[PDB]
Amino acid sequence: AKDFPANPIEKAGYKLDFSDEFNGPTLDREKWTDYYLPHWCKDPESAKANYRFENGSLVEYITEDQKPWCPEHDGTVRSSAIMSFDKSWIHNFSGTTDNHERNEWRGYTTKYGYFEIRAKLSNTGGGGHQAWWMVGMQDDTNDWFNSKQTGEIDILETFFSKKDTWRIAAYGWNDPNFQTSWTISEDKVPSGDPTSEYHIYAMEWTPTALKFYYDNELFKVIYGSPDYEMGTILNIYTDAGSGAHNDVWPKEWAIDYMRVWKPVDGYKESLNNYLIRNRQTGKFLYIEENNDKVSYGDITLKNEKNAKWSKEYRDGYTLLKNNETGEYLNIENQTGYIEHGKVPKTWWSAQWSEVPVDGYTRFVNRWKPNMSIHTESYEGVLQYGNVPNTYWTSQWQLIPVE
Ligand SMILES: [Ca+2]
Repeated sequence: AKDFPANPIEKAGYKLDFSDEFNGPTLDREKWTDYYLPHWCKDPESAKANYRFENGSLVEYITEDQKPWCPEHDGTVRSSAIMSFDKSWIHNFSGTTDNHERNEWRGYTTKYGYFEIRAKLSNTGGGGHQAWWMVGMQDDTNDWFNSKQTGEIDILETFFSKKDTWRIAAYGWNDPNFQTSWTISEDKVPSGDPTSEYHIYAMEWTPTALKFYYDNELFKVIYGSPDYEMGTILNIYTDAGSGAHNDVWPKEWAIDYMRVWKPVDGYKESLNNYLIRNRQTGKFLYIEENNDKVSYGDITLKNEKNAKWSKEYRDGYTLLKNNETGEYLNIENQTGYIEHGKVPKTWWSAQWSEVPVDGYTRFVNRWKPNMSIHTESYEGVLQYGNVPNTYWTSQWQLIPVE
């Protein structure tokens, strides 16, 4: 009774583009191959997955006597994987020149959409992890070293030893235009027990961003996204960077389904304006003439124009711009209050991390990463300070408006 209920197959405003309901008892070979990156391995039979279907789920598993998947490149790492493609040169994590030629096959490769699995994670504990991830298909050159279409998104990479987390990561590899340094988090999930229950994990990948959802609620945002087709890998590991195996076998997890939907009206390629409302007070942010602070209050016809905001992005951080004044919110002079001015976009004091919480948004400064935007003194003006994530005076709603 503690599983999160499966979502419906039909999603309002979307069309289903791909699904595997994983009922078994055989893997659908029109969608998946059961070898892990076999082009890296002189003998690809080592890279074959072990798996079964149980209770409507794919159960990938590693046995105690399973051999390493590709000892000449990855040492004694063990993994059982399926992939939605089979293609030369893909995901050269070792930077080897030793590719083994494959006849290109694409079970499912796509650019953009709403991607979702429902899964119950390994309960073995000890070293190891499971992963749902996507890699660029390198369609530009069909090699590695000259490709710039090599992005990696680890939608789920949760470690067996960290039972209350959801690990999410991304890196562009050879791509100069996506996530050129690793970003990795493993925040605690807001509810539930991922290793004893089914939960829903999803990513919406648009031209603008990657947005990650846990049981249908926003959990993480990465601004910036790959702009080419990507393939999917679902796998489980032990004896890898996530740690040496403990003595509980097999290492296994269960995936109920994978679904991908496409928006009926497509995605925006990039003009949005926002009102910004405080969770605790219900008041809106605006800039008053001849006031060096940022005000909050009820929406009125008098302040409406001054209550509209734009977002801009730099280094993956958010800048907040008042539409009427053209000024950025910043903390350069460290006064305890949010300032507004036409300051350089390169100032870290004007750049903010967006942190989803409980259906709302916190803004955390880049220059001073302990400082969030809040109104905990309720002084009629906007503050920054170190206050807990659970304080509603630090939680904000960005509301799109004309
Ligand atoms: Ca199923």
